[PDB]
Amino acid sequence: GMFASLIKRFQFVSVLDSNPQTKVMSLLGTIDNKDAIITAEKTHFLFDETPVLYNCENEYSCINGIQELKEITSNDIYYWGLSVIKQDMESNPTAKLNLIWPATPIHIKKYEQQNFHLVRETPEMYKRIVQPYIEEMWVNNILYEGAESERVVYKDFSEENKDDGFLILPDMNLDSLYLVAIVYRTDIKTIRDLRYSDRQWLINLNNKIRSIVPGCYNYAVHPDELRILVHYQPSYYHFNIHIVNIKHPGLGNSIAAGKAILLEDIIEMLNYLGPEGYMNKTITYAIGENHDLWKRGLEEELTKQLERDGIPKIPK
Amino acid sequence: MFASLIKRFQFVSVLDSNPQTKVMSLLGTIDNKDAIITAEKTHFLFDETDGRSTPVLYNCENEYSCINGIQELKEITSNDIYYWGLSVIKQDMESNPTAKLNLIWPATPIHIKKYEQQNFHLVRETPEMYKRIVQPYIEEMCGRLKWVNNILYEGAESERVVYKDFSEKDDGFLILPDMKWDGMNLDSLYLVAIVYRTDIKTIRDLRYSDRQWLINLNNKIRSIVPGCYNYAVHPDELRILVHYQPSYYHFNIHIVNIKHPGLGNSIAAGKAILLEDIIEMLNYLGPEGYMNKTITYAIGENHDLWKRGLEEELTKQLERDGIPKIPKI
Ligand SMILES: C[n+]1cn([C@@H]2O[C@H](COP(=O)(O)OP(=O)(O)O)[C@@H](O)[C@H]2O)c2nc(N)[nH]c(=O)c21
Ligand SMILES: [Cl-]
Repeated sequence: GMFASLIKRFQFVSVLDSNPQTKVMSLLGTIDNKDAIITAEKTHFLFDETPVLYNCENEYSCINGIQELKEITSNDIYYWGLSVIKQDMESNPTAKLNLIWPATPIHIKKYEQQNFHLVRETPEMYKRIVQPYIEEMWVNNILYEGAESERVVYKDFSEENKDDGFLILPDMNLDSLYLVAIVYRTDIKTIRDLRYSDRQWLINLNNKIRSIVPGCYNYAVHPDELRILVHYQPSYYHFNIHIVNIKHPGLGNSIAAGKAILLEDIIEMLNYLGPEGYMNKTITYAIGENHDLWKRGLEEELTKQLERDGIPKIPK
Repeated sequence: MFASLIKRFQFVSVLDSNPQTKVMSLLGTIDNKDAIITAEKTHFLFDETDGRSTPVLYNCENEYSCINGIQELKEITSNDIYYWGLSVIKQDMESNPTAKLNLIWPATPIHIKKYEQQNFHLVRETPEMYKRIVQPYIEEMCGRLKWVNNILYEGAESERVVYKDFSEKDDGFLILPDMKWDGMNLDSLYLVAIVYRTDIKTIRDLRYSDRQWLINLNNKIRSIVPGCYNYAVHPDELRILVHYQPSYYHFNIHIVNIKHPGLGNSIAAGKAILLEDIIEMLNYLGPEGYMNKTITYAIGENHDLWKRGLEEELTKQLERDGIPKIPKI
């Protein structure tokens, strides 16, 4: 058919994304010299037509379709291996497969996933490389011009909170609750600007978030079921706090050590860093290759750090 | 042994199902003793394709790579520039297995509680809470570590060990594939470094005086692991971390391809802490190190520590923070 025929003509150019968490792979290519994107995703296991009430009686349900097993290794009560399972177009297909063609630049930009590098960012690196970049720098539309006011979940209005206040809105199933609190202060561009003197304010924000969010969802999510965190590097240089259901099943990098830092941890660390706060911290995090800071000095500094630590690397 | 045990598995119930990650856990029995099987679909594959050879990264020439193994396609529907369908792909034990399986047997109640679906709670654990609630539990828990000692002293998984640094003691460690890793796809590379010293049960036991030792472990790991895989992964592409609470009370360091977004909490803030961060934080805590820290983390409601005092203490913390009690109605 049409679909099969188009897939057969697909000429591979490059891999856009490979995600071992979700078992998704996206490929850039061409069909009739026009750009094309194929996305493939492994199917989930099947259950008989909570998860604790599912069943495994039917032919293709659960692990019933195993044709072949092979051990990797074992130890005491733990055994693990690999399996081949019977596939079938109607009852147990192997993967979902989508095609975008002709694909536009916007589609390609959407599906390309960048590579990351662990950097160790010292105070001096921040001052020399990062700080000047931040200064050279839609949030304001939301804060001061009413943009997306229909979507806002909570907003401070009183004169007392003109500076220390904030608003909360969703990020663009209750398990997948994901909100962002954007503060009214304009002098905090990243966690680097948090001083010891800001600690009580952060504690107050943490307490407000947990006092308010549950009531917005009729106490269907509890205050202790919110993973409240910030990012470094953040996606935008105006301080903001991510509020995520602790059970959110969707997420990978956005909640990962190396990117996300718990608000409670920010708070606790400010007891020890002295007056200038996170200005004094050496922060190890994952920086993306597409980020402007990579070529502005982080790459060069990482190679020097590896040399100092006596770590083997491939040269430039 | 493995195959034989899987074949005898009698299903009892589904413990958990995650369609995002394509992971499923099943409770059952083998010889009328409890057993847990966890299954995870494999990821897609790519080519395994001075006088040094660079690995050809993300290519699709080979038989089983990318979408070359498609035997059958079926369109669901299509519209405008979009086509949506399904595929059947050729499976093969050696070159394209369908799913990784883990088996725990005989499984203990602790294992079952761990894998059952449960609520999770962000807890704030103060030094006093550690001393009163957690520390006594650790002492009881230290049978459960039989697998660690098997690797260290009885040759278990010796064939897979990638690095071993041991003179006959307390300074050394070894590195091998973590039970999580299917051993085939480098995007999900996941290794565990197990230390030989036994006096460190968790990060709580790390003092300021342990800092240089941790720096040395970090350096060795990054100096060794990449060369084991022909630099298909670089030293700066390893997310190296520890867990609190860990499942097992023996200091273990998790080494994960940075490209792996992570199953459940294995790399998540609230569970995972970067080794570099452990190292850096020791500069600011006292001599007693993480014993002085208030540590906030995610714990499951079935964990033994929940009813042993963390639940009661979390309620009191919420009151002190002026967080409202949930109305009964
Ligand atoms: C019993 N066992 C557990 N692991 C891994 O050891 C690490 C233990 O680290 P942990 O943080 O205590 O466990 P958790 O992530 O479940 O909380 C985990 O990544 C397990 O996947 C294991 N890895 C190997 N190679 N062999 C084993 O017998 C074994
Ligand atoms: Cl068709």
